[PDB]
Amino acid sequence: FGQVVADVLCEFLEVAVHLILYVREVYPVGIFQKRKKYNVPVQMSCHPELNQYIQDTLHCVKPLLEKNDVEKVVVVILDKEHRPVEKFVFEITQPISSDSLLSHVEQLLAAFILKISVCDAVLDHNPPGCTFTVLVHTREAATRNMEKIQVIKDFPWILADEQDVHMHDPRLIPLKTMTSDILKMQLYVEERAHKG
Amino acid sequence: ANILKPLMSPPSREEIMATLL
Repeated sequence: FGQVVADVLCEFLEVAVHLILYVREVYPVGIFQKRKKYNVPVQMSCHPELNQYIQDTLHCVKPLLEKNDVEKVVVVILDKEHRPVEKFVFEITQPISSDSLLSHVEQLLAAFILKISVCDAVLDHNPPGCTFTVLVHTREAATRNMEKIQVIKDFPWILADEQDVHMHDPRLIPLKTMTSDILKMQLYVEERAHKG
Repeated sequence: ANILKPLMSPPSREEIMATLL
């Protein structure tokens, strides 16, 4: 059960991240290809190392998703100096095996993708030179998690800095909320007052 | 407190340009 919900979320978050990367021009347009998921046009990256990086990131998270130990998955955008400008927070909440209800929930997720696709319509451009990162917030205190989250040796995870997180102001900009009996997730952006 | 991140950073923009036309 709770296992397949993870596969879904993992499948989702993977696309979201690729789209976010395009839409915020974190990488150039020429490495992306248009595909379709969630019966929608997306941009996925054809750079294998980048793809591998993301797959890896999300293989690791999968197992915590199953136990509903994850509270947030945040994509973070960092500038040249190395300070977080934007953040795509995906806040998760989870409450006996379905079928159509599963595809319903899955299709819905397209509402989100479509927000990300046009979000630029509401954010202010980033400065040239940005990179990203993914942070996972646990409901409980990162550490039982710590042994479990190293699913892929060679892809290790550490504990976050105050550096990595920190960012006053910022500005909150909602994007989508959804509620099912089995999954609730809200995606919004926090966005440094001065990107410069 | 509750916050994990991959040790590794993703491919830089430059690294990626080398492979494109």
